[PDB]
Amino acid sequence: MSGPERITLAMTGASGAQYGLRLLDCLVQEEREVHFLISKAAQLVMATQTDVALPAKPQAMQAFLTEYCGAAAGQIRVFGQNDWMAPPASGSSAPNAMVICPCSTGTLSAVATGACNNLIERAADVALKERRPLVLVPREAPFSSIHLENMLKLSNLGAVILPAAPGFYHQPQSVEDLVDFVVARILNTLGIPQDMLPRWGEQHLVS
Amino acid sequence: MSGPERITLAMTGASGAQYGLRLLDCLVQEEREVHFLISKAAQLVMATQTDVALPAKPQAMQAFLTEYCGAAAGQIRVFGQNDWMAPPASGSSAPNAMVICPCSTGTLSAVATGACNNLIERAADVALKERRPLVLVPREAPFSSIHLENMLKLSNLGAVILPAAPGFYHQPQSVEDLVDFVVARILNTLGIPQDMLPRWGEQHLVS
Amino acid sequence: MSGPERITLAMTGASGAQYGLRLLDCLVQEEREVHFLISKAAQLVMATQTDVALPAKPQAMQAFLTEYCGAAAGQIRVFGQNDWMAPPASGSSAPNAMVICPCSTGTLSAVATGACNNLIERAADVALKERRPLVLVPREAPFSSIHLENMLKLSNLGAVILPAAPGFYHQPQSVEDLVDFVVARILNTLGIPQDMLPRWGEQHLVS
Amino acid sequence: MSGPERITLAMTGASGAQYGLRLLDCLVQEEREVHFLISKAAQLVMATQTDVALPAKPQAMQAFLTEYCGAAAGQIRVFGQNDWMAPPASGSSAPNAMVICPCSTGTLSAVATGACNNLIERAADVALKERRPLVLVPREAPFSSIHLENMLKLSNLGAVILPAAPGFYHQPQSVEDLVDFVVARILNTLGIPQDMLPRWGEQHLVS
Amino acid sequence: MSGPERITLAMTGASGAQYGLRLLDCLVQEEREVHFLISKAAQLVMATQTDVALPAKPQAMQAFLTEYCGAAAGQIRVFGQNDWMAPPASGSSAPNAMVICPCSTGTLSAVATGACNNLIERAADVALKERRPLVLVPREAPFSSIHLENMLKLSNLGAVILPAAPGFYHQPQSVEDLVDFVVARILNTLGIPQDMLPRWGEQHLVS
Amino acid sequence: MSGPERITLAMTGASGAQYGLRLLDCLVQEEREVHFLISKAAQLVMATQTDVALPAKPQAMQAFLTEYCGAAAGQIRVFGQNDWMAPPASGSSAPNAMVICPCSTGTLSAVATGACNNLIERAADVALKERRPLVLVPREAPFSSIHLENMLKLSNLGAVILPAAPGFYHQPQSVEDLVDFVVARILNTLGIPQDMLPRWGEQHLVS
Amino acid sequence: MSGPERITLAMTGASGAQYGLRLLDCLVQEEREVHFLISKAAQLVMATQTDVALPAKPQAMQAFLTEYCGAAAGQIRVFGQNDWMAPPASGSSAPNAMVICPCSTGTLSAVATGACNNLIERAADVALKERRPLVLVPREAPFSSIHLENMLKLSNLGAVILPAAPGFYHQPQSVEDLVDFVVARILNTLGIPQDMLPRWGEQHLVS
Amino acid sequence: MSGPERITLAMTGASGAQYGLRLLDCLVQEEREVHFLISKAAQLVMATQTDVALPAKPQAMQAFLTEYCGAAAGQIRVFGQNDWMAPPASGSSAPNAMVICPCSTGTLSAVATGACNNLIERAADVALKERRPLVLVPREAPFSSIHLENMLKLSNLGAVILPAAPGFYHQPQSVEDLVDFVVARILNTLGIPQDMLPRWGEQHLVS
Ligand SMILES: CC(C)=CCN1c2cc(C)c(C)cc2N(C[C@H](O)[C@H](O)[C@H](O)COP(=O)(O)O)c2[nH]c(=O)[nH]c(=O)c21
Ligand SMILES: CC(C)=CCN1c2cc(C)c(C)cc2N(C[C@H](O)[C@H](O)[C@H](O)COP(=O)(O)O)c2[nH]c(=O)[nH]c(=O)c21
Ligand SMILES: CC(C)=CCN1c2cc(C)c(C)cc2N(C[C@H](O)[C@H](O)[C@H](O)COP(=O)(O)O)c2[nH]c(=O)[nH]c(=O)c21
Ligand SMILES: CC(C)=CCN1c2cc(C)c(C)cc2N(C[C@H](O)[C@H](O)[C@H](O)COP(=O)(O)O)c2[nH]c(=O)[nH]c(=O)c21
Ligand SMILES: CC(C)=CCN1c2cc(C)c(C)cc2N(C[C@H](O)[C@H](O)[C@H](O)COP(=O)(O)O)c2[nH]c(=O)[nH]c(=O)c21
Ligand SMILES: CC(C)=CCN1c2cc(C)c(C)cc2N(C[C@H](O)[C@H](O)[C@H](O)COP(=O)(O)O)c2[nH]c(=O)[nH]c(=O)c21
Ligand SMILES: CC(C)=CCN1c2cc(C)c(C)cc2N(C[C@H](O)[C@H](O)[C@H](O)COP(=O)(O)O)c2[nH]c(=O)[nH]c(=O)c21
Ligand SMILES: CC(C)=CCN1c2cc(C)c(C)cc2N(C[C@H](O)[C@H](O)[C@H](O)COP(=O)(O)O)c2[nH]c(=O)[nH]c(=O)c21
Ligand SMILES: [K+]
Ligand SMILES: [K+]
Ligand SMILES: [K+]
Ligand SMILES: [K+]
Ligand SMILES: [K+]
Ligand SMILES: [K+]
Ligand SMILES: [K+]
Ligand SMILES: [K+]
Repeated sequence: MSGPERITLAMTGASGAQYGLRLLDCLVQEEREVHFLISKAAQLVMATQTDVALPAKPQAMQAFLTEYCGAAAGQIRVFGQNDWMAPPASGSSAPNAMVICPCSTGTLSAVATGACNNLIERAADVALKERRPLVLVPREAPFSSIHLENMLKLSNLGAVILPAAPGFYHQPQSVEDLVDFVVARILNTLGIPQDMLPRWGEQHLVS
Repeated sequence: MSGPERITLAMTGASGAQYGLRLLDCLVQEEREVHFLISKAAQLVMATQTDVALPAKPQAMQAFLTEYCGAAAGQIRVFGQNDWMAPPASGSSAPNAMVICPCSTGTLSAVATGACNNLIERAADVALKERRPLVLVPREAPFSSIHLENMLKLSNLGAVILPAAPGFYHQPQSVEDLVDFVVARILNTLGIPQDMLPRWGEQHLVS
Repeated sequence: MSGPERITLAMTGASGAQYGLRLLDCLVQEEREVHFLISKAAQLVMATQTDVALPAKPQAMQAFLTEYCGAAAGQIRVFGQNDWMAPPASGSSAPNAMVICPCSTGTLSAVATGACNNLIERAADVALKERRPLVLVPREAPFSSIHLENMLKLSNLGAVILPAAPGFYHQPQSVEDLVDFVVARILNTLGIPQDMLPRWGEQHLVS
Repeated sequence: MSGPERITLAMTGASGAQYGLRLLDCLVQEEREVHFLISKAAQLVMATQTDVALPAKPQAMQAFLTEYCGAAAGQIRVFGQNDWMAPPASGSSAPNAMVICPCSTGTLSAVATGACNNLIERAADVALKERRPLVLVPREAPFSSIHLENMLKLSNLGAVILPAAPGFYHQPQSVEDLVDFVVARILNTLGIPQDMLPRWGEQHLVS
Repeated sequence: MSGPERITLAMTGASGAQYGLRLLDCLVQEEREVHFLISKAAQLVMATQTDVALPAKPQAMQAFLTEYCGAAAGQIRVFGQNDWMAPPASGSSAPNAMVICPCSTGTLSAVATGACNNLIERAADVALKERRPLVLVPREAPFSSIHLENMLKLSNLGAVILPAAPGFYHQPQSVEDLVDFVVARILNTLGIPQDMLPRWGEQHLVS
Repeated sequence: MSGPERITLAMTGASGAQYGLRLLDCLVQEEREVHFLISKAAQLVMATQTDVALPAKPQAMQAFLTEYCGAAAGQIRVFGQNDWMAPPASGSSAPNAMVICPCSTGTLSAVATGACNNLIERAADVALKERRPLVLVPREAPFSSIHLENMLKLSNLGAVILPAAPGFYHQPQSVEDLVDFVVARILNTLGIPQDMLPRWGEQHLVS
Repeated sequence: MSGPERITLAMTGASGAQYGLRLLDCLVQEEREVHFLISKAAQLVMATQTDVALPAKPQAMQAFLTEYCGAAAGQIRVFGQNDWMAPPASGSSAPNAMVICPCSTGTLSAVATGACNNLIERAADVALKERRPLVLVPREAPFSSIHLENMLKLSNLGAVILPAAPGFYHQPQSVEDLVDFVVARILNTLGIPQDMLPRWGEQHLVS
Repeated sequence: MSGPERITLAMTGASGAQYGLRLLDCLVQEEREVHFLISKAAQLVMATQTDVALPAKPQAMQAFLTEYCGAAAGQIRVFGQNDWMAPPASGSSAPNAMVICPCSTGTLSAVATGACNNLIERAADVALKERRPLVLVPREAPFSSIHLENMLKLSNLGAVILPAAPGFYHQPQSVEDLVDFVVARILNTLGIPQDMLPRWGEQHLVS
């Protein structure tokens, strides 16, 4: 299989829960193991901007998402915000790629500064120290210079800053086509197969 | 009237022509005067990703857009890429706000470095030196550190970096609702009235 | 009216609650709408260093302050520390000026880094990204280089760093005259009329 | 009226007294109130490079300039170099815009470093801390890296660096036409009406 | 005795002469030797904002202050602004701590840049090169980025930036209680005993 | 002969063609060899702001300028914008000094960044790498921080930033006297004799 | 003749007047023209640390030094601290090399920041902008980081920082031999012949 | 006793061996314990520029210096350049102050970069990490920007950069008086009593 076997998928409190849920579903379809984390503010976002009724507590959540995505048993793990027992808290864990989708400006700040307030922030601190893939998907506008400085510091280290800024080059017709464009770019960054967005110019031999 | 009387609207070669066209229409409806500029690459984008058949030459373009938006006569000016006779080339021009929507990574580079290759880039060079409003709407993903450094330099000067990264908090149902979200944010940045996106929490008195 | 119609007034845990309360009263007298936020540590400060018995919960607080200042109904809103439903959480809100008076070194840190831990910090993150007025009133001594770096970053962006450092040039006779000096400077920064501190030299024509 | 009601006009010891005198006259014609300051070295410049015999002491100066410009009584104030009683010494003064025209390299240095040696330098220190308009008009060549660093620091804060570098695009025929070009640019920066330099391209609708 | 035997106390032209005079009195009561310097602008401040009629010339000043504080003979020295014969001009002097209370923004600038215009500025230049204690007590608001950069540079070297920003945690009832709070903090920084401000929490054993 | 035997004189699209033409004439009178380059935008400037009808193509241009200045045969070479065969394209060329007079903000940008878009920009890239004299004569106002950063980078390398900012100390009576002042400063920078501007103070022995 | 024909020699208030006087004598013996400037504090140094009774006023000074060095008539000019009529005030002056020997930390500060307080500081500002030789001879110990930063900025521009730090490699036997070592190094920096310090290793062919 | 009980005195290959030998003698007279290190190049300097015939090997050296200074038995230790067994190699050693007198530009480089090539360089690396006093006495002229950057980095950390730049304010009559001035400044930096240089102004009470 190309790309990582295990992804840590963290959802934080930016207005684009759609992207995290779509990504989780694609990752499940590509038979990857997902370690799923969600912040308190992301729960509010999902409750108010989606028609997904996500249970509050990690075990009920894990059962709900497993059902929602058609996952295999144990394919989606769910860890709470202070569960230091969980793999992402230590670099001695098995190698994961980590994606924060969507990434609030507060989580972006914490990763840039090393705050490690909760398991999402510590998981990203660990990704960085271990040189493991770390992809952040901010959704904010405008971006202030505070935001941009935090993104630049992290980009210069090797994190991938992938804004929820979908393109219009594959004839999008729906909200879902725009969500899929961003998800397709994430999966391309991770090295995981996807067929939602064609390979640009793959047919073009000359001119 | 609140906000600027004249907007310089430049469209460059990023994959989000939809946003520039929607903005142009809203600006026309709010009875503003638009000085409209478009790059060669933006013409290709519009030809391949929209169903707008925009004429090539400035006078035919001006007539086409005037018809497309229901504008008044002389309300939309069109200037070509080397028309140094046009108002945006000099700071002795009447005060405009400038928006580059969408803003390619190449145009973002040129504005950050002061390249002044064409009238769009010189117009933004002039906005900056005159302390006039300058809003850039990039659409790219990932953003590299090259992109982020150019955005940060310009943000620190006072330009507004407003990524085409629409939010999901007003129940979007279509591609057009996502385009309108970004346009609404642009108009809010400019200080121009809009009714596509409500004022968050305007009704909420306590809790 | 000169100056802003709505002020977001945040009180945080520095030893100068007197200044926030006096400002709130002046803003009420100038018929402005105040969106009032207070941190947990600021509640402790007010309980221990003032003779104001402020209720804990936002609705009781709102009623208490309305009475304390002689405000009109709905003139003072109160929002809790995780009330993301409130206007200051989103840049799509109506335009406010924001003042953090007093501004603890922890809140100053969070604004400088973009931490967005609570509604005060996110409100200031939003002020910055929207280019809306942001005034911070620190009260600490010494200022360490950590403090000074955070103040400088924010000043360079455009925030106003206004230390609770009153002057002695208008013959102060009481603690209240010193509190009013600082409040008068805040209101001058905001562009709001005040008659506590004369205009220096307004009578002086020559020498 | 558009633009500021009161301008602090400081003249310092660069070789372009012509520009300060012309500006003072235009400001008087536009019915603004001018708080006029001049350095010791600027007095030497004016005595040696102009045919204006300016009296030395502030009251005689004030009478002379009032006559020279046809000003109204009290329209031009004159303050000496250590007159800390004067409005520009304190940010509690009424809001002025400040222009240093011409701005010597020594005054540029002092403003950049915060030296506050005299009332001109303190007035600019106050403009900066209050976020009031500050325009510097250097006249030097070459500009060394010392000069350029001081200009850049101040530009990045928000001061306007407007070199006495007139353009040739409005058919200048005399020394006075070149002086007026620079003055027209200053007044445009301040937002004050002027009819010496047309609005570039105002007639041009297309091409 | 704890703390330094000799303090160089410089008063400069910020609006807080009260703090310098109170400090001088406390230092006298703690039987320290004070080398007292005052700027021209500080003399104006003291004449206009206090009821202390300080003589102009150093010997008459020295006699006046000796009387004002109840000092012993030779306990207070006074040196003029160009008295390079005085101890603070050379690092070969006996070890002093230096406090600039209050510290104008101009003196802060000069110390940060090394200007050495007068004996106060050279005395602080010498403190720094000798690694002797240097405490600056600014009183200004807002602080601009010029001010903040100068404070940060000096803080990073090891100077103590102690703003005249008194706290409200010891139940202040008068102007004098606020002045004493700042003075108490200065003396704590210097390591000199004081009983105006208790040791916070000294009684608190647990919770 | 003092100063360089060959000057590369590049004219770019800033509003001060007068200075480049006057310099070219003085260089011809001092029997130097000039390698003359002009940009497309500079041709527009010269056509609209002067009464010089300069032919478009390099050979006709060369004949025209030779006649205009009274030059000797082969004394003025003209090279087109993509003529990489010309000496300034390679550092293996004979040693020239280079002057860009006037220097647009776009050419200033390109030299600062190393863009090498055309022969002028590559010629300056080569001057820098070879440590050959490079003088830039910008004419713009205001100078933005973009402009100032590009000027500072180049000044710090060793380029001379000489703004078209003439002085008034030699009693100028006409537009030509102001043009000559700037040209005289250029020639002084190059080390080439000139008698338009006296040596300041050459007669003054004491006081 | 090798090296410059005219030297501007400025003496400022550091404890090494011996070096400036010795240099002045050597420059006179090498038949150079010296434009001699001295600060107020340097006069105090020379009065207290040497047996040279230097007259106060420029004309009497000029006569005294001419006699002291055996100079030719007009070979030494003397200019006062505000004599802007003198050649060093303008870059349009004839080309000089400038040496500040000794260079106080205050003069070093002023040159680094561009303060231009007096003719010495402006003369060095002009040397820098004209790319003329500028040699500073500090005498201080320790050097603080303020001193070192100012020296580094100026060194990076191209000034020569030549500390009064004589070496012991030519068998010094007296105070004068140490003074001559430093003077010999200055003259070597300037390119002026000297026979006080041999050329190291000039005889050594191998090993 | 005031000041440190043990000094690590390192001599490196700059031309001022006189200062290290004089310091060693003064330290011996003040009954301190000296851990003495010398580089290979410093041995050459001492052999060629002094009349001290220092033995090559550490034990013979130790006996020679003990005799030369009249030291007590065990008062001077000598350690070779690779003697990692010696106290200065480890921060677990007893607390020393370290002086590198004279400090070559190569040793200054190594300390600034952390090279730790030999025991002198490691000893200074250890002083820094332990926050123990570190004084460097360079003797070079000019100082290049390489030298100045290394000095500034180390000064900013807390090392004392004390150039062998003696002053002339105590009437020096011989080479030895200049050597003693520098040594006196070193001892003052260390806090060790000395009577070679009086306390400046200690007698001066007023003026
Ligand atoms: C407010 C409105 C209507 C839009 C903003 N949107 C958002 C929606 C909702 C419905 C909530 C609730 C919160 C936001 N925020 C703010 C954000 O969650 C917080 O700053 C928060 O402290 C983040 O903590 P975490 O990093 O998730 O631990 C937030 N943050 C952000 O970076 N991007 C967003 O789109 C939005
Ligand atoms: C390629 C494809 C399929 C997607 C990228 N998209 C884009 C679409 C199309 C259909 C074209 C043609 C070009 C782009 N580009 C590249 C871009 O236009 C260029 O770098 C170009 O030189 C820009 O010049 P201007 O600044 O407009 O003068 C570009 N640039 C960018 O910043 N964002 C984009 O979305 C896209
Ligand atoms: C301790 C004493 C006696 C004085 C300090 N004073 C203060 C008084 C009291 C009585 C309390 C309780 C707390 C402080 N603090 C510390 C401060 O509140 C905290 O660091 C805190 O986490 C701030 O969080 P917020 O930003 O308000 O969310 C604090 N912070 C600060 O910046 N300035 C202060 O004056 C004081
Ligand atoms: C010398 C000659 C012939 C030309 C330079 N010109 C000038 C002319 C005259 C005729 C005088 C007298 C002085 C100058 N200066 C220098 C300048 O005034 C000073 O450095 C001075 O200390 C400035 O203090 P201020 O900032 O005014 O308080 C100066 N400074 C500057 O920045 N630009 C100039 O054009 C000139
Ligand atoms: C103006 C008014 C009403 C308030 C400002 N206040 C002040 C009061 C008075 C009554 C005087 C006269 C001067 C000030 N200043 C300005 C200041 O003294 C100067 O910039 C000055 O050149 C300082 O030089 P020194 O550093 O003392 O040598 C000054 N500077 C500053 O840093 N803080 C202040 O509070 C005030
Ligand atoms: C617009 C008007 C009325 C005034 C500005 N003036 C100017 C006049 C004219 C009449 C033209 C046509 C162009 C300018 N420009 C802009 C400039 O030429 C361009 O940015 C351009 O791309 C430069 O490319 P080059 O570096 O020459 O290759 C330009 N650029 C600049 O740096 N300074 C100027 O004075 C002016
Ligand atoms: C104090 C004593 C005993 C030694 C210090 N020495 C010196 C001696 C004398 C006998 C005087 C009087 C002054 C000094 N100074 C200080 C210095 O002159 C000043 O800071 C001053 O303002 C300099 O202004 P200028 O740059 O000359 O315009 C000064 N400055 C400096 O950089 N190096 C020195 O050696 C000394
Ligand atoms: C050459 C001559 C005649 C004068 C220079 N003087 C010196 C004298 C002698 C007589 C010798 C032999 C060497 C120097 N040096 C160079 C220096 O010792 C070296 O760069 C060397 O590698 C230093 O290594 P260490 O740091 O001691 O381990 C050196 N280095 C330096 O920083 N200052 C000096 O004064 C001198
Ligand atoms: K959480
Ligand atoms: K184009
Ligand atoms: K809280
Ligand atoms: K003055
Ligand atoms: K003074
Ligand atoms: K071209
Ligand atoms: K002087
Ligand atoms: K060695």
